Amino acid sequence: SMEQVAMELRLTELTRLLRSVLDQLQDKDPARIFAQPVSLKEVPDYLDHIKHPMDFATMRKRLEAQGYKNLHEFEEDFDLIIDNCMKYNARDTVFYRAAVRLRDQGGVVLRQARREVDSIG
Repeated sequence: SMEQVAMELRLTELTRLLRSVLDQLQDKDPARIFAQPVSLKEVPDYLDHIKHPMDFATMRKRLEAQGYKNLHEFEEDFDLIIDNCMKYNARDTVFYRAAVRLRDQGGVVLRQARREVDSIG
């Protein structure tokens, strides 16, 4: 139908906007601490601690399959990256501190993204 196409064009444009959001959040991680999945070869007990692992490469795969229906779903995944790290790693670690800085800096990007998503519809 024409409606399914219109719906598909909206999803494509959301994907375009979320790709730009993702790039901007990932620049706030210059150490690439959150770029890839935590390695289960190197951290073999990880899944005993963290039930829903997440990372930027995994988000990008979902994004490029148009797997985020709305900004809320995308934010859920970003928040998993931060929150998983802050549980697994102690406060005095470069990993925890990296997550705090990513959360704080990402807040600004996500604030305007929400306005843009509502505004453009």
